[PDB]
Amino acid sequence: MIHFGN
Amino acid sequence: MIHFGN
Amino acid sequence: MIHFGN
Amino acid sequence: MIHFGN
Amino acid sequence: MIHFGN
Amino acid sequence: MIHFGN
Amino acid sequence: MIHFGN
Amino acid sequence: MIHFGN
Amino acid sequence: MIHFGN
Amino acid sequence: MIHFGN
Repeated sequence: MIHFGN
Repeated sequence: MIHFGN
Repeated sequence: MIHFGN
Repeated sequence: MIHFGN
Repeated sequence: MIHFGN
Repeated sequence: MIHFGN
Repeated sequence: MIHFGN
Repeated sequence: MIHFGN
Repeated sequence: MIHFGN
Repeated sequence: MIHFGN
């Protein structure tokens, strides 16, 4: 998983 | 998963 | 999954 | 996991 | 895990 | 750009 | 850019 | 840039 | 940049 | 930069 934000 | 935002 | 937005 | 944000 | 933020 | 392949 | 492959 | 591969 | 591979 | 590999 690459997660940017909320 | 690549997730940008909410 | 590539997800940009909400 | 790479996580930037909240 | 790489975590930047909260 | 989203690029999968070569 | 999101790039998977070569 | 998110790059997976070569 | 997030880079996995070569 | 986050770099995993060579």
